[PDB]
Amino acid sequence: PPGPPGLPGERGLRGEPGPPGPPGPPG
Amino acid sequence: PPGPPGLPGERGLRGEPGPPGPPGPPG
Amino acid sequence: PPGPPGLPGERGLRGEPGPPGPPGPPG
Repeated sequence: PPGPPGLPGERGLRGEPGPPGPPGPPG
Repeated sequence: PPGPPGLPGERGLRGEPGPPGPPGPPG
Repeated sequence: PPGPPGLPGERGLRGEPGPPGPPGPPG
């Protein structure tokens, strides 16, 4: 009989941090 | 003789979203 | 006998970039 399938792969790496936030309120 | 070699595993889950970015620049 | 186990699955895709950071300090 055929062999069993391999186990599912490991979960991917976490994504990169997001970009900088928008500028604060004008002076 | 032993049967056909098993299928490769399923691709892993997508990684988690990245962390929120750093605080934005001063106004 | 049963076939040998398939190879482990490929690691999942890297996660998406994180959201934008918090708004910056007031000017």
